[PDB]
Parts: sequence; structure tokens; C-alpha cells
Amino acid sequence: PNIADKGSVFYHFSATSFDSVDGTRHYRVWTAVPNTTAPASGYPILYMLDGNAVMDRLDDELLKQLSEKTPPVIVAVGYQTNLPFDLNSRAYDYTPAAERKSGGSNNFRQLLETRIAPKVEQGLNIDRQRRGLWGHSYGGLFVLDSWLSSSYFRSYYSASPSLGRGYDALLSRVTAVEPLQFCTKHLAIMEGSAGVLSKIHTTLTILKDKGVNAVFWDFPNLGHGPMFNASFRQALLDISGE
Repeated sequence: PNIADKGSVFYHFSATSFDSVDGTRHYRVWTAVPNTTAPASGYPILYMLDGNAVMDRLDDELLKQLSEKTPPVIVAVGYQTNLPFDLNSRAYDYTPAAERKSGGSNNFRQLLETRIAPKVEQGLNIDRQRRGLWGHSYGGLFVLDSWLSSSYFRSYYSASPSLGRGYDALLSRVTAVEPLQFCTKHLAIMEGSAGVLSKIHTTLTILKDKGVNAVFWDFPNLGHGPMFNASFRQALLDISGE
């Protein structure tokens, strides 16, 4: 989150604090607002997990590029720490309850949607109809879990969801959704690395078949690591109208 301390000509920042209900997890949320005027409808907005990591890698070339179209307000939900990732915190907040401590997705969603989001969009013109959610790895699983129950977000970017570790059933739950309340919902799964492809292919096949607006972003041979950057930058690019 140095570009926040540093400062950009394309965006201006502000940091704020939050705590989990159990009081053992502490959050640091950075809100980045474009320095360019917001469209009539308002700035689109993207809430992003692993906030410290996103903020530490956010560069101006990207900010400039987003400014070429409709730059979004960026909400990097991180943790009060000096490292880019809080392995224990995220390991709990991002994993689905349905399927070390895990399964705190619902409570983290509660915190996110009824406390953080309401507070950070305050005094800002946001196209609330253009809200997006992005997550990678465990964060990826949280987006899927959110897609399944939230009506708060419109665009959902699940990147490299680590379902192959006690969460394989989440994909199953996702491809199982009732056609009714999901027909129009957006869902973009992002992968790279290199039958995971087949499962994703099939998933999107069944979802599109149900009438769901599911899409696949492929980044051939990109490791799990490089996928963090690729997906978080492309999602921003996408939400900005690329």
C-alpha cells in the first residue's frame, strides 16, 4: 500500500479501520478515488480482497490505463499489518461455511456488505448498479460463495479459486444453482497455470445453458502466483469498460 502513502496523479487515497465481531481480526481498507470526474451515473466500484497485496502492487501505468476509459473506485480490503498478506486472517474470512480456523465467509460478507461498503461509498457518487467483487485463490472461493448468496454485487471475478483443497464441492454448488434467481447474474472465472480446465469449461457450459452470464478468462501457463496480478489488473480493466 505504498502508492497510497506515495500518492498518484490519477487517484487520491484514504485509509480507514474496521474490526471483526469476535474482535480478533483488524482490517485496513484503502479507498482509491479517480482524480478524473465521475460519469453521470457514477464511478463503477471494485471491492478487492488481500488489500495490502493489491495496494503494494498498484502502479500508475495501470491507473493511467483505467483513466483512459471509465476509471473505477477501488476498495482494497486489507489487514492491519506490514506484510502484503495475512495468511491466517484471509484463510478464515474467505472460506465458505457450508463446506487452522476456516469458514468465516458469511460473517466477513456481513462485515463487508453492511459496514465497510456503506461507509466507504459515503459522500461518493458510485454506480451502485456497477459494483464488483474480486478475489484470488481463497479469495476466489469467497467470490463464488458470494455469487451464491449476495445481491449486493453485480460483477463477480473469481480468480484461481483453490477449490482443490476441501472446497471442490463449492464448484458443484455453483453449477447447481436454481435457474430462477441466477439467470442474469454475472460470473467471471479466471484461470491460467496451463482436468481443471475441463471442470471450468463444463461449469460455464452448464451455467450458460441455464441462462447464466458466466465467462472464462484464460491466461495460459501463468503460475498461481502471477495470476494474482493478471486477474486483479484485468478485472479492474474490465470493470472500467475495456
